[PDB]
Amino acid sequence: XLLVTAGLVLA
Amino acid sequence: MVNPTVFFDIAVDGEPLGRVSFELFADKVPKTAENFRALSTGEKGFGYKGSCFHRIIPGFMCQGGDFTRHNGTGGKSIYGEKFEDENFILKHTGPGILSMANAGPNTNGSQFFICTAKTEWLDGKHVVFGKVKEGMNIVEAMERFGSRNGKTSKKITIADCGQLE
Repeated sequence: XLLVTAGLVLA
Repeated sequence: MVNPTVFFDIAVDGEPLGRVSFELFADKVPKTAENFRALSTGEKGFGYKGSCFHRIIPGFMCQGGDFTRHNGTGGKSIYGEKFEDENFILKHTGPGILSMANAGPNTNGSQFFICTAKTEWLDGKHVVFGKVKEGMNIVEAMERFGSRNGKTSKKITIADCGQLE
C-alpha cells in the first residue's frame, strides 16, 4: 500500500 | 519567538538541483521540531548532510533521513535511538507537509517524509512537524526520479543543509 515505515516496508 | 526555518540543498547524481526551505512547527511539536533542526545543522556530530532520499513514490512522498544505513533500516534521533510520538495535532492535509517515518507507535528516529499529496490515512499515525516554505518546485523535480515501488533512478542527496532562522 502507501505507508512510510522504517525497516519493514509494507504493501 | 519564531519557528525555525531549515534548508536542504538537493543534488541529483552530484549535480546541484536546488534549495528547499522548511518551516518547523516548534510551537506545536517542540521536541520533534528540535530533533529535525539539530540533525539539519549537524551540531550533535551527526546528521542529514550527505544522506539520501532512498524512497520516492510519485504522487505520494519523498522519504529520507537514514544517515546510518541509507536504506530505511537506520538513523537515530538526538535523544537516543528513538522517541515518542509527541502529539498528532496536525494532519497530512496536502503537498509540502513534513512528517516523521516510523515503525509503529513511539518509534521516531531521524527518518521523515515530504508529502506531495494529501495523505489522510497517515493522520494519527505519523507526527506532522513542518512544511515546505520555499522550493516546492525542487520537491516536484525530485519526484521525477522516483517510482511506484520507491526506488529512485538517480541518487538524490542532501548536498548541504543548515538553519536559516
